[PDB]
Amino acid sequence: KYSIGLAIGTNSVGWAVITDEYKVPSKKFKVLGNTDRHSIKKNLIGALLFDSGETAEATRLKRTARRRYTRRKNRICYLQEIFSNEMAKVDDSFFHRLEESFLVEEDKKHERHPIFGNIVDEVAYHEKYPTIYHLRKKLVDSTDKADLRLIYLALAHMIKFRGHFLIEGDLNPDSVDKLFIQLVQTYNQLFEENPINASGVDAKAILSARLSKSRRLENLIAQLPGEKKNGLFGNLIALSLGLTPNFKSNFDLAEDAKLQLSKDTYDDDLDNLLAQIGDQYADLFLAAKNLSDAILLSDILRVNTEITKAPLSASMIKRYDEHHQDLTLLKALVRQQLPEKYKEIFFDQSKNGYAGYIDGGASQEEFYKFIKPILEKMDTEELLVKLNREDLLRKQRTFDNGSIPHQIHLGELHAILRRQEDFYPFLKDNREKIEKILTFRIPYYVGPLARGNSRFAWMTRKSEETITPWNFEEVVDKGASAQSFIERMTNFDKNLPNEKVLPKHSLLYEYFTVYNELTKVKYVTEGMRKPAFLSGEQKKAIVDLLFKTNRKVTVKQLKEDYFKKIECFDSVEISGVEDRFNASLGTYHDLLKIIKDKDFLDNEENEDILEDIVLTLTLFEDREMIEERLKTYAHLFDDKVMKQLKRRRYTGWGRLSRKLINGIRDKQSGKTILDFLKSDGFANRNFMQLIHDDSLTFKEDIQKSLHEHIANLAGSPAIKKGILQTVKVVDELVKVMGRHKPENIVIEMARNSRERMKRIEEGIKELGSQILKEHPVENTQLQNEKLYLYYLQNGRDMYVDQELDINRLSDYDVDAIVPQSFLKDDSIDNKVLTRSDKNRGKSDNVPSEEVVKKMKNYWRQLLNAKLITQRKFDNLTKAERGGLSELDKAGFIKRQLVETRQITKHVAQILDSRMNTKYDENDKLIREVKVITLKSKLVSDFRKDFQFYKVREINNYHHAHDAYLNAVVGTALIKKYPKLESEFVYGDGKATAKYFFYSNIMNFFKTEIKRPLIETNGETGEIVWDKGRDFATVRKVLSMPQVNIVKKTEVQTGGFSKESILPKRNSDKLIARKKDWDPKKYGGFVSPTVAYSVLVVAKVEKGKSKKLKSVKELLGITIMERSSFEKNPIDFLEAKGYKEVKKDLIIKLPKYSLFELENGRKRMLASAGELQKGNELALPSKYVNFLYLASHEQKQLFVEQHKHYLDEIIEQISEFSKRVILADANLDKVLSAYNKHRDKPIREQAENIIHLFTLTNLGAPAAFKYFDTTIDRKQYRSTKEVLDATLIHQSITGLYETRIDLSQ
RNA sequence: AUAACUCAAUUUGUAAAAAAGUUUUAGAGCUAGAAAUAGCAAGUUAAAAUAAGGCUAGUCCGUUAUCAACUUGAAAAAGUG
DNA sequence: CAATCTCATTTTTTACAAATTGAGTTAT
DNA sequence: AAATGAGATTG
Ligand SMILES: [K+]
Ligand SMILES: [K+]
Ligand SMILES: [K+]
Ligand SMILES: [K+]
Ligand SMILES: [K+]
Ligand SMILES: [K+]
Ligand SMILES: [K+]
Ligand SMILES: [K+]
Ligand SMILES: [K+]
Ligand SMILES: [K+]
Ligand SMILES: [K+]
Ligand SMILES: [K+]
Ligand SMILES: [K+]
Ligand SMILES: [Mg+2]
Ligand SMILES: [Mg+2]
Repeated sequence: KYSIGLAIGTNSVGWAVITDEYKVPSKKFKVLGNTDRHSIKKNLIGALLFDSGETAEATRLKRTARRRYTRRKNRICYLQEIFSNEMAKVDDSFFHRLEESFLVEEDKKHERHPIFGNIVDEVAYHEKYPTIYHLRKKLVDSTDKADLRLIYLALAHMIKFRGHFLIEGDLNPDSVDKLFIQLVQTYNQLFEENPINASGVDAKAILSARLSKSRRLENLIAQLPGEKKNGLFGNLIALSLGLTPNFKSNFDLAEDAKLQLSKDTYDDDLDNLLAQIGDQYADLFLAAKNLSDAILLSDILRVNTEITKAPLSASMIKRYDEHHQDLTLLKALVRQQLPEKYKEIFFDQSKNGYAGYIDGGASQEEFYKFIKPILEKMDTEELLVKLNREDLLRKQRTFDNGSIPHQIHLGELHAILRRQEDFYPFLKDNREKIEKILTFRIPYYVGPLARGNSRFAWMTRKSEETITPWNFEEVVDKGASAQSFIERMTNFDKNLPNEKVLPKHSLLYEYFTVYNELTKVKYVTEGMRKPAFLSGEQKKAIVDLLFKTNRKVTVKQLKEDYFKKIECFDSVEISGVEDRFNASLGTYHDLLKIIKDKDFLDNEENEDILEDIVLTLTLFEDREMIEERLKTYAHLFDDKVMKQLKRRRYTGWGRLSRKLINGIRDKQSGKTILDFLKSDGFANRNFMQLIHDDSLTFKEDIQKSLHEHIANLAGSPAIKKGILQTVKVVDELVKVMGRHKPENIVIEMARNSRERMKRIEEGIKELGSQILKEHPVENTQLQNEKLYLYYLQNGRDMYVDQELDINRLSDYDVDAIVPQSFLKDDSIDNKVLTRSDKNRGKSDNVPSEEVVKKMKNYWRQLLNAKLITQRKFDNLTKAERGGLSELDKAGFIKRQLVETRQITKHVAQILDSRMNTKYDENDKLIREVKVITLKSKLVSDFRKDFQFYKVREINNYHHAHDAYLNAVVGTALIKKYPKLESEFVYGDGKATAKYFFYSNIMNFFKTEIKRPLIETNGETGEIVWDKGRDFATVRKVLSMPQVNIVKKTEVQTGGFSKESILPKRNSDKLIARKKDWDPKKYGGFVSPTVAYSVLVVAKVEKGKSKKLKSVKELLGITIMERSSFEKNPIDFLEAKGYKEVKKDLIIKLPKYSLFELENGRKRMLASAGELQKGNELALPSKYVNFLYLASHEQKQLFVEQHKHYLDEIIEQISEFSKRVILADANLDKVLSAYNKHRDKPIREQAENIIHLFTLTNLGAPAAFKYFDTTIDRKQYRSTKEVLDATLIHQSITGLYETRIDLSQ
């Protein structure tokens, strides 16, 4: 009888029901409720609208930040608990004054001065220590016994803000000249014939200067005569500067040697480069690393370490002193030269002067930006110098302090404890505890320290003690926890679901991969009559000789080093591999480098051991735990080898277990899978073959909720929301249809700036390019496609090997690498900037061989810098493979209309498995319902071909129309070409033919291209399509004025309110930040979020007399009030002032609750206090199509013939608005503007008319520009009128309703 | 369509950390002058909170997902035109 | 009242698993 | 990232 169309989207699911002849039925549905209507007629087309499903990310960031706060608090509490007994003797209330510091004097138990509890001592303190860093320095340097409260405050300050953990081990700050002299000296021992002269260069001043790395490099090698920044020494300095140099051209290497000191891979990149150039060069590179460390410290410390043990605190004190001197000076200067402007600068808090800087909301950047012109227009020079150094007037608590390692704060903490433990015994006894408070960190592989109540926690306990930083190693089981961390995410082997998958870098796994590949190699020589498999002997030979010697095995090496040497073939042809083997024994060679014993690796009796070792290296990344894991193998290798094995670390897991590979045996053979891969006789059988082979027993040994299911698919939670919604829609429609299932179901599914600036900064830096200095950019500017490409191509044409001009981009071209006709790709992977696309070569193909020849090296540079990806590069270069084959072309064309996306396949599988539940007499599935999946293009092209057009901004009907067209087209296709079921339906020379076929597949809808009016299916002679009437039905359907558009009603969740903390002020609006913090005193939160609104019919007290007055009103229940409201709603409402609440008239009203007022006017609930537009403007099709054609030959003369349609459209919009919108000022502005601009071209007026439909669009009001006239939105900020209106509760389809007239 | 492998890009989910920001309070303002109001001196730091909070009391949990109405369920979801 | 204008926490690092897409080798 | 609910001031 019927089929179902579905259009799945992130914010929408369109749906339609169609009959044999592609009509959409209309049915009468019962209405419920207290109203006049008992029924309504509904068309079976419609669409469901919903807010986007959100990722878990924000929730995650919040949760983890929460944990950070409570653990930081616990740190302080540990400290205070160590100080408690001895502080009670010094100061009874000290810690109490601290914890009540936030309270106003009125609420304080103790005196208002936190530290010493009296004004004179407090003032004295601040006068002696204007910043906490003064106290830090003096407490690190001094020998004097110190007041215990100041000791506490300094330790607490270092523990509360402890700096980061990104550097392992400890630092003992270093005092760059000596390390530079060092670099020069080892370099000079390595090159005896050309020395470099230390010369009396100042290495400290030049390398620690505030400039960029490249400029310090250039300055440094300026002082070096005849040395070039690209020479070896220059590259070593650059390396030490954190940069990424390339040492290949120093050493005559054909392979890029590039060392970035940050990347974890360094020691291995050094290991291989060193491996080529000799190991007499290791001294040099370690030297460069030392100089890197000291140069990195020189950013923060900025002070000679001879004066103090507290270089950080000392450099903060330095910031303070120069702030003071420069401020005295600046004030003087403004007095003299610009006294008028003194006020604004040092007083007005709103101006971003020094007053806005200290007392206001102006940042360092905004302050600098404000006074730049005030400095350079005076006579001041050095203050500007400090401003470009960003050193000018610096606070000590700053955005850039995130560089500070915790090791320096630890240095100061340890110094203080050593100083004052002499005077205070408990500091000696507890010194280590305290250091460990600062030092200890929960390992990421442990996770939350939980007892049973955390859904997020995997960690296991070695003992039941409460965990502390001091007992952590003893109480927490770290090996088990670290193991669960990975194993709870890792795949089991699907063939042996109870078996863990092997490490990707496991030796056995790599033998399996190499042999699996090798087994299908075939060879022919002159004599032999056919290509033959390798035998077991030949494979073992190739493995021992090539795979166990060379890290990668090329086809050339297979030919020369095996077939020539061993088998004496001067020529051979290899059929199973291309240019080199994909599989390799990498771990074999890694271990060979480390353990230096090949007999050990080749000996079967060590297999287990080696497996275990690699498992450890894979399963743990913590070097201490790795060591403890390898102790048992301590005896087997020299302590140095254990030192190197320690550092070897791998990541990743395979697809297969060890039992599957080498464990199971075939009953007849007794051979494992790998035994067969090694020797199978004549047949050389694949893993796939072994697994599916009925003569072998491997196969039989192997053969041994909707919402969760959807949540488990891989895909954006956004699209998943629409997937679940789509299933619920189908359920409801099947119910609507009498519990009869559809004949078909046709589903179609819809398809920064900081990341960009990052890509370009890194790629450019790699490339060594100046284009950033020469042409500075800002993140937002990179939203421009042409400019982003410009910076990714390094200012160069991508095809022509010439420079491009930044001012000239408007004259340049963005070209598609593989043409858009074949591949619809809008991304930067398929796009390129060139001055003219004509220089790509032929239009029909990949860029020409000429262009590949000329540009391939440059594209290689870009690839290495990662300014282009691999995919881009391989597509760009494909012409040297023959470019696009005709078969490739046909592939693209059919991929345009046939849906390959895995997520959509999952949708079809869900629907197919819910619809088809029965099996036939052979125990095979009965498909009563065919699930068809189409790509958007089909309905798009159809729409364009037959002039059923689409303008999204008129209303939401187009989602539902799209679903209808999906059902019509999708049913027509399979009706016409039933064989294409295999492509389009879920479940189980010639290239040119395929190309023409899938390119023309849709022509059976057309009369002439010449085809008959009536199309049929040749085999059954059934009528699929009749050009005379069927199209007419399509038009009638699109025209239908009543389409069910349902905005899903949803309880709002998430944040309680906006996060900002406003200053104290008298408003009942401010929300307390803590139970007892009265916002009138303390400030608080504004703008809570309504979870849902409740209808209340009750009485409220009135006036001094408290006369009870009956009310009906709408009360927003905030997310924060929700649980309290639901626990006991009556007590909650009574605490709000409502009395004699009528409990059964309470109506829950989530966001977007729908109401109908007079004249069919509708409203949706935005909140308790605001409304959204609830009506759709159904614009007759003739106007939709006219608008489409006008805003974009015969169609032009239609437009010019129908120009009066503009006035008619304005009259539709205005009629609609006067009945429904009820914004009079804005409507008059619209009419005024439209009547202004009618001298404009008809295209322009069409486009901007299309702008006008946001006035009439459903949902939240929004602003729109007509031409240059902006129309500000009109919000509906009263809900009063709803309380007497008719509320409409709707089904998911909107076909079932219950309507409540609210009078009560 | 599936499986293993190579290379790469993307997405989702989790954990452990850092720097700021804000908010109240504390950093004795000074002279005039009744009064506001002037004149000048000043400023860089800290404590504490950072979803209200919860019981399960953990160095845990608290912003994702899921939700018409009615009858039924504690929930999923079931039953209703 | 409504018309108008304004506001909205930000950023950084480390470690890890899984799909998925898409260019390739081999198989069911 | 906007966009959209609502805070703040003005007509
Ligand atoms: K008091
Ligand atoms: K030089
Ligand atoms: K401020
Ligand atoms: K500021
Ligand atoms: K601050
Ligand atoms: K290959
Ligand atoms: K590892
Ligand atoms: K040993
Ligand atoms: K939600
Ligand atoms: K939301
Ligand atoms: K990630
Ligand atoms: K609903
Ligand atoms: K908002
Ligand atoms: Mg808290
Ligand atoms: Mg602060």
